Amino acid sequence: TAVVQRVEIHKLRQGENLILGFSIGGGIDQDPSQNPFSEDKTDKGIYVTRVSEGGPAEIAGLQIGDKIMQVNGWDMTMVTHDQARKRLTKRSEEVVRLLVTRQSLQKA
Amino acid sequence: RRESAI
Ligand SMILES: [Cl-]
Ligand SMILES: [Cl-]
Ligand SMILES: [Zn+2]
Repeated sequence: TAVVQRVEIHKLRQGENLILGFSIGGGIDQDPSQNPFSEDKTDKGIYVTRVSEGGPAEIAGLQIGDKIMQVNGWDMTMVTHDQARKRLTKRSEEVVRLLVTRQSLQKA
Repeated sequence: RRESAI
């Protein structure tokens, strides 16, 4: 089935911006049916839709299709898009410790 | 579907 893993990403300080190098989709305030990475099309959780090449997230292990369970202690399963966006962009945290799950593959 | 680049 699906395996659970944790990814720790050190943000990239570009001038005055902090970059993680990935994109998200999902959230309770969004239509879960438009999600190709979730087995259950009702799942409105947060998912990684993009991972920039040579970015912090890619180097850290983040993979497209990964579902973000929690970020630095905060839960990410029952939040809105903006909420997840804010919890990943808190300027006071140079690092984000992600708890994610991904189709384990290796499941022939 | 909305999408945020971070
Ligand atoms: Cl990937
Ligand atoms: Cl954590
Ligand atoms: Zn760092």
